[PDB]
Amino acid sequence: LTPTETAVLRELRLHRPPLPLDTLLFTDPNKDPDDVVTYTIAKQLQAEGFLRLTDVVVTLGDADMRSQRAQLAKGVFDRLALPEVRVARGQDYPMTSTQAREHSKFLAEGAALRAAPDAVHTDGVRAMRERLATSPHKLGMVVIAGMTDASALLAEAGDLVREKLASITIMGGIDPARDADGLVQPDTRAYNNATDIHAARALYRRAQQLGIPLRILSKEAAYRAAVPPAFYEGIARNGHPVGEYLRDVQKNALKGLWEGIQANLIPGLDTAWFFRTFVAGAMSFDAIWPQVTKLNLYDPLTLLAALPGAARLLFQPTPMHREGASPVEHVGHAEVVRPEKARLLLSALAKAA
Amino acid sequence: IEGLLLTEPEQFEEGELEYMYSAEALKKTRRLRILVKEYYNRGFDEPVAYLPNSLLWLEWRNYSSNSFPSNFEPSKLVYLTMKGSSIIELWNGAKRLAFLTTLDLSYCHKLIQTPDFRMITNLERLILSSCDALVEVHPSVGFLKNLILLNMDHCISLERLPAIIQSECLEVLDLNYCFNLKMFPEVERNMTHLKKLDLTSTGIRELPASIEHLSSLENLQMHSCNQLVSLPSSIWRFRNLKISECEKLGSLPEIHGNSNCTRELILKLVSIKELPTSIGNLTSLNFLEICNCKTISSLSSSIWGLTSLTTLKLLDCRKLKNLPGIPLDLLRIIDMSWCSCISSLPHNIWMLKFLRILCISYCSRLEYLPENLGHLEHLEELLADGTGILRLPSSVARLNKLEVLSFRKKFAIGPKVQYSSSMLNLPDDVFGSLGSLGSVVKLNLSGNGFCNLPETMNQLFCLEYLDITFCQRLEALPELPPSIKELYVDEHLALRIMEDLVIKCKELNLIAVTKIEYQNFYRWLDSIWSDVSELLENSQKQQLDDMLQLIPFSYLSTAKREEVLKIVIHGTRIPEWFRWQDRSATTMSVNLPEYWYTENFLGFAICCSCCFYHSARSYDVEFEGSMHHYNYDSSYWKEYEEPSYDFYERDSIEITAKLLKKVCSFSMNVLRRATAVPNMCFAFFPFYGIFETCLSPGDIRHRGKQWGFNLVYKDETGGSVTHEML
Ligand SMILES: [Ca+2]
Repeated sequence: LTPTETAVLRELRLHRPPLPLDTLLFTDPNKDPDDVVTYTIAKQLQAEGFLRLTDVVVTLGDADMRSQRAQLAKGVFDRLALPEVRVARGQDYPMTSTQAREHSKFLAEGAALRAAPDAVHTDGVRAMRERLATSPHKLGMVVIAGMTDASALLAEAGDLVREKLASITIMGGIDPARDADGLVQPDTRAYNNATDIHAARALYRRAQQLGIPLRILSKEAAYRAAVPPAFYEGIARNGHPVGEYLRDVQKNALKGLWEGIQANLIPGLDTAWFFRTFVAGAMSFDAIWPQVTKLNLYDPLTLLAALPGAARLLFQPTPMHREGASPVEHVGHAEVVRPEKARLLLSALAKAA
Repeated sequence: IEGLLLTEPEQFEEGELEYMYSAEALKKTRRLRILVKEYYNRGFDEPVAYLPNSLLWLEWRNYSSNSFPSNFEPSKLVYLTMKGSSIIELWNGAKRLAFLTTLDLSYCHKLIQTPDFRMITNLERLILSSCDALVEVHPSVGFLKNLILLNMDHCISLERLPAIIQSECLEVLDLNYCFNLKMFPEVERNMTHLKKLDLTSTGIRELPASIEHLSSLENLQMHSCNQLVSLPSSIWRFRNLKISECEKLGSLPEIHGNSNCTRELILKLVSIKELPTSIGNLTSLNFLEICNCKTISSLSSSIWGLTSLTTLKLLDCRKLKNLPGIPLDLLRIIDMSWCSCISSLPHNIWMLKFLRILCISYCSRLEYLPENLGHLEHLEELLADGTGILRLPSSVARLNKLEVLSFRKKFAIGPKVQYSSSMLNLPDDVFGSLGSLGSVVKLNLSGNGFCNLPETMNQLFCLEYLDITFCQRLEALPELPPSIKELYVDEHLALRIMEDLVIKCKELNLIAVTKIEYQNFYRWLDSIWSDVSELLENSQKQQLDDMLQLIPFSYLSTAKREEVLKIVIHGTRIPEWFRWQDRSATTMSVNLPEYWYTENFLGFAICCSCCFYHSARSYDVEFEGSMHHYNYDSSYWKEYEEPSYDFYERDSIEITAKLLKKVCSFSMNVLRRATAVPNMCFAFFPFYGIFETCLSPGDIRHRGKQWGFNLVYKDETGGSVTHEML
């Protein structure tokens, strides 16, 4: 609605690509208000011809947990005017007791969003294999979740998967130490890398050995491109059920944090820290909420970096590959040169849809 | 035809490729041995329904519907490979294959059951990979007398193997990432011929008692086995054992005295309460490492009878209490790190000698260290990183073989560092324990509140590495040894020391200057990029300029040293004494003028802007990023332990200057609270071309953004270079 967001949106219009790009997506929805933002901006981009979502994959749960996650994702897509994307369940991966306890997370607000319990598909990456084999052009792969199914897809038919893929975009981390053979290994601290370390190592090694370009996004890109809270109110002002859902979940998470930080329950954090990275005694939250300006969006920046059309507009990838190796580059906090236009794109292509 | 190799399909474009393998075409064959389909199907396939009964060598990819033709009885085969899917029920059963040897099925994603093996023998390679729905292996497979390579990889649904393995010469047995198994099969005979036994990420319950045979492997590595709870005593017949990441073990097998050979013991991420208290019977150990066990409260009894152990490593023993005490002569390595609960060390160690490696790292609750240390004249490395030891033990001057001495204290970062009650007003004047020493190479002191220094430092020799890090309340350094290559000093007195000692000291390579204010300004992680308080740089920007102005320049004489002059200081901007500044492009390229030798040209002075990171920065950013959402629960925080991290790190960068090849490396200290700070780094290399300086092919974290460059000259260091570029 603001003139500058319309101007940057028409600039992006003028910077359109000639052919839409079909992307394969792996997500773990209903854990944070981020993946729903990614879905919304992907839909809005598809309506503009930039991209075209084909299939999605759910992860981070047990059989029933992942079934429910896929059901909710299908419901969100159906109510987002996207009745084409196929929802597919993942495959089982090893879990520890602590890991199982923390991966059984399921917020109650998403219970109503689940669609009819028959449209879900519980096969896996079997459908994606056929489309990848018979696709007349090249596809890109975006990973913002666990790497299990992604590792499974690239472990078979190396020639096929290297001849019909463009690049891989992942939100994760890079271990500072080089591999024994000079390759680049994922670190153990990143959440996506820590979901399944073996699958992450296999993905990185296979991608670097198969010649597929690799796109890696750190966690500080959102720090450089934080969003004001008026974005949530703007999207939810019109009574959209999805926007209401994200507003509710963000409010719930923020007030849970604000109550937890009181009475020093969480070690290493105090009231001073909250006012540092979220603002610039202990009152009610209803007065704390207006004075926040630095909320974070992590995975949408990965989707933005995946598309080469908008990659050059605001990012600046830094090469890190050895002279003899597959092209791999990392985008961090220093590579984002125009955070203002980044926030403008998030607000624009999330508000319109 | 006798041979058919189907090439790529993008060469005919009429359908001849489907015709060749069509049923009506193979009638004319009447003789065929090899049939390979090395091309993956593009979008289309034609089911095959003949399969002539004469093949010997067959490779198929993306096979048609489930079953083979019911009339396929080749009665002779050698090699079968399938990379396809939906091939369930290969045969109806009881198929007589006489000569068949090699069977490979890869990524068959729905194979529900293998065929029967009642007749077929001589099967040398059996490979099954990525079989997602497979819950049975037809235990008749274990009755083959000649099996060489059994591969079972990424078997998601695998449940049971054959109960008995009768093979006498098995070389490769791989069970990878199954994580759903129930029991390892029990073997009967001895496999003298065996090369690889892979058992990775398997949900086994416990090994059987027949593992002694597999003692022909002499190694046993277990990783991420998250289901087993007990192990047999037969595992003690292995030379190397490495057990890691077992969330629930609870116990270790009792030692039965059957095995007397074992030297490698590595234990990580395991719940072991105590050792079996009978470790002495092994009497062959050389290396024992216990790393980060949450419940290791009691270690063992009479562990000191292992017949002269060599390497003892105890890391992150958060609950391991006071050691039993020595009642050994080949002990080199003793490492204890981050042992919080330990309160004291046994005294009788001062009987023990020939040690040479003693490390006490980050043990906060240890104060009264052993004091006598009589006849301990063999130590070489002594590390003391934790608090508690306020005063060094007396009679420490008796030993004269120490070479590495580390002494670090932990403080609180703020506007001004405050010592612990000013070291309890310790008598700093009488500190002479380190002065009485001799032949010390590395000497590190940090966080110690001493005002005076020993006056006998001239007697001490070969002190190559000297660190005094955050040591305030100090007025001056009395006298320095003439052989200090690396010096780390605080900014409070830094300008005087370099211009006072570089001219005198012949070998002074690297000087690092540390300031607490620049350290504590970046206490928060966001401060590196979000914004910067301008005046702070003006606090130290002229500091670098005056320091550069006060430098003795006599490096143009004969080469006394093979090294160059290296200075590391805080800051993030050019000190403006450089006449050639480059904002960006993370690279340098200067087209210097020519005919420099009108006056003698001392050398090129180069400056770089970088920033060093603590080794644990990823944890903090990930933690606070997760905090941005905070989907945690109250019960989660009741038992959350912060992962122990070293409070001091040494971070280094490498640069190369090309025009002769010269490459040199930088280094400085980084604190735990302040993960990353920006630093100015100056290098001077004494001596048609284009000056170039790239950082390195690697250096993932380190880029550098600002550069400077001048030409210095003779005539009392005029520096009046005829260079006009920017
Ligand atoms: Ca996510």
